[PDB]
Amino acid sequence: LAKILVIDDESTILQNIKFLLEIDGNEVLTASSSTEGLRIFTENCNSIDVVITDMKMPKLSGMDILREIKKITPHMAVIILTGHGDLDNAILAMKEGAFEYLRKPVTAQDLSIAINNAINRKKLLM
Repeated sequence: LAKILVIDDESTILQNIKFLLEIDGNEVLTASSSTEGLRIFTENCNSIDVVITDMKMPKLSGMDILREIKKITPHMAVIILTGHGDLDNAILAMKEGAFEYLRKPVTAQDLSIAINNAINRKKLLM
């Protein structure tokens, strides 16, 4: 099954998203901090298929997280969940190599579609 890494500093949100993604048929790894996220990613950069992160995180933002992932795995699909005031950065992220950004509130359908498209892209690159 696809393996997804989800990064959010809000435990309950992280839990809700994990639940939804498991129901959607994904294996899910979670990180409650940007450093933990990049750590887990580095240790599994060859088995992770998609990374989902909130645009805003303490210390390192989704932008910083995105940039670091791209340096390690240039073709890794990174999806950013965006809220108020993140629009400008979201657009920049797309120019920075992000796969897609989803404006909150994000629906289960939005996420499942984006993940499916990310997996298809990975397969095209094999």
